[PDB]
Amino acid sequence: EDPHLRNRPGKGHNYIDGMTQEDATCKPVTYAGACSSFDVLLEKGKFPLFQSYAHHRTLLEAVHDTIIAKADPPSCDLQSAHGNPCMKEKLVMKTHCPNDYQSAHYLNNDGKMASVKCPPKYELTEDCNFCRQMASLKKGSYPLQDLFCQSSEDDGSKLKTKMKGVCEVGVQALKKCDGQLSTAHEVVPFAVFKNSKKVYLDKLDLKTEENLLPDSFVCFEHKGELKSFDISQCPKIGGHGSKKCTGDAAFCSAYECTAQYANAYCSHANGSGIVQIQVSGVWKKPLCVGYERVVVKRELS
Amino acid sequence: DPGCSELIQASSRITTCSTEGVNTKCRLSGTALIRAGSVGAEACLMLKGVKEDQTKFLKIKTVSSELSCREGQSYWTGSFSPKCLSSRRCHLVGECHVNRCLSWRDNETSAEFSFVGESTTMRENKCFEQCGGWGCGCFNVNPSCLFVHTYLQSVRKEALRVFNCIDWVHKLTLEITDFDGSVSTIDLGASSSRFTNWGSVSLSLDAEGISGSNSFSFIESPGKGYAIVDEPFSEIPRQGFLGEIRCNSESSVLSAHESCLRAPNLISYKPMIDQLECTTNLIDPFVVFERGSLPQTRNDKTFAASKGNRGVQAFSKGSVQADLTLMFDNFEVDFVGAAVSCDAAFLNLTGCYSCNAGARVCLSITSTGTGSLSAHNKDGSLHIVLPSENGTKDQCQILHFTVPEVEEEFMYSCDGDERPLLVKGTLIAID
Amino acid sequence: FNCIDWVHKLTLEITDFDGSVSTIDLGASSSRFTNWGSVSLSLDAEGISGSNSF
Repeated sequence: EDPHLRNRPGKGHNYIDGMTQEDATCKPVTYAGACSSFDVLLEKGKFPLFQSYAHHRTLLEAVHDTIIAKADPPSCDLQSAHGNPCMKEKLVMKTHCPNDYQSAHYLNNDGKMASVKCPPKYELTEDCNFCRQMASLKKGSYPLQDLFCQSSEDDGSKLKTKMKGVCEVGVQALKKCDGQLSTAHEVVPFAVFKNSKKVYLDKLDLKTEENLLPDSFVCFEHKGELKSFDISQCPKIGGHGSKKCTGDAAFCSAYECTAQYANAYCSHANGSGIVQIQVSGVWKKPLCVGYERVVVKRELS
Repeated sequence: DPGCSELIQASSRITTCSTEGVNTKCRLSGTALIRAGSVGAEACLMLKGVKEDQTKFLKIKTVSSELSCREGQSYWTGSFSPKCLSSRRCHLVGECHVNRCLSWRDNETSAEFSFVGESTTMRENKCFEQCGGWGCGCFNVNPSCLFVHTYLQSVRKEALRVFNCIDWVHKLTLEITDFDGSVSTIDLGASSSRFTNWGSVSLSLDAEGISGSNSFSFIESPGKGYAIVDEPFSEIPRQGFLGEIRCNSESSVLSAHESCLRAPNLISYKPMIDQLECTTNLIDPFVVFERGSLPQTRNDKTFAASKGNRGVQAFSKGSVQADLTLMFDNFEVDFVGAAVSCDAAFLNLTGCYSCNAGARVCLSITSTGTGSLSAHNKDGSLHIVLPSENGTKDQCQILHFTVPEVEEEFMYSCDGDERPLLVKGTLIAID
Repeated sequence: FNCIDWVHKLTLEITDFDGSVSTIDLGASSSRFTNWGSVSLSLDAEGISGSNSF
């Protein structure tokens, strides 16, 4: 109902240091926005979690919204094998690398934002570890993990991964395991708070709290391809001033509808609001819960 | 005043330690068996590590004894009153024929009532024959028809969930106290298991149980009290018995949704040329709900409602005979502090003697660091272990005695040196 | 026709607060529709049994 999952609430910017080709068609992200870093997010059979949480931010959008910090360096190189601060975490992972791509961004352990970059015109490999030679090359990157973004400022840096029964799972090494063990390549849920580390979890208990917030109401420019418009310029309840705006039932019930006086038609977001999680038995508001296929070491002796 | 009631010894086979940076941590991974406490008591568990200063306790507080019933087959029922809608149509006019009113299906909507649309509620379509001619409002001698589109509606404001109890499960609301200091509250019934932060716990040996409960049904009301009906559970809905129109949720009853089941032919129609009266003769569940409401005296048990979670329970007057199975599913524990000195005091000595509950003692421990207080008698037959935190706290556990006038001097030690301590109290003879 | 069950029917009228009088009926545990709520019967009375042979 109401296929308005393409509109990006708030800013909605998908730009990173390196991919300067999609700069003209990347800020902002409207209905007619063309970019390989965002088109693969809405594809079927690849990113199911982003399709479930369509009315939410991404990684780059969270970086531009002063939520997720940037690493140093934020964009590494995979050409020369002289060593770079990025392979230590990339080798332990195992993600697929599609063809015709040069960069691959993911979430690091320090809670910042690290990514790689392939020099033109050399593309990446099937695993994304190294870079090989070169159809047409894309102008963006590819999200290696299946995470999202949201507006949250909850504190939670003095924490630690509390997963009993396993040894060295993910990146955090709790204790050594030299005796009997069994490792594989499974997925482990994790959540990064404000200025914290990648704290892994066992089970996922998400809960979206629907509330009348400006970040849960999309809107486009009304005229006689649709263009996005800022929804924060609409009036409140019982008011008819400033920038006029109209909607359907939810937007008309929350705010006002001036009909002909409005210059932009608003709508309701198909499932949006505040998303919670159950970490350490305490209700906390994370930033972007994602999945990844890393090395999971269990305990047997 | 109420304190611990069971104190056993922990084996060192399922307990190991490891020193990593002047801070030796413990690692518990094994199965333990502890006796369940009485109503309003605790159940500590003294633990010793690889050193001489680590002392962790595992207290299990028992709230009371509950006798809940296990559910299996349930349904949502309620009162309903249909609304009859009539529309007489003459013969040879549209669909007014002699073969369309007799062989009329109960799921097809006629053209006279097709303006409403495909509704998602309980409804039926009946075709009744009516006389024609100029005496009833027609211009032909052929018999006319009467299209009836009666749909079920809800006239009440709440709903009732009629269920049954195939077996009474003796549950015990326990307040598990973790080793670090966290407090968790769970419940163990018959043989159910609950997951915690230090592992899992489940009920072992049971005794209190009631057999033969399929001949009694219960009624749950969201927000109101409970009830009981002296009849077996209704499986197949039929006429002449409580349970004609049923549903599956509260929305299917408050809105009379078509997702619920009902008995065939329940709306009694009274055709009167042009008038219509479609009523039902279903049993009102509120009459039995207000007739047999709790409290109710059945056999030798007092049936009452719950106080924590939702569900029907029961009150018993017998003894409490149960066993608790403690399981450690690889839990990590550490003890940064050590053993320091501290002063103790006396509070109150209650309980009984020569019984299962024993005698509960009250001691006021006032220390400045985090450790554990160790106390013992003279002959070396009774040991007392209690934690010591920064401040004045009140602790205590069970103390076995064979005299109603307990008067024996104890010797407590917070770190090494002993100190005198005299306790007293009057007990009562109980089993 | 025949009779399979004897329903305790009571012809009861309802005098509203304004002055309007509506005459209805109640059988066994049936309900009706008025201009102010719903009337119903909670308990029947007597009950003739055995009428399939008439």
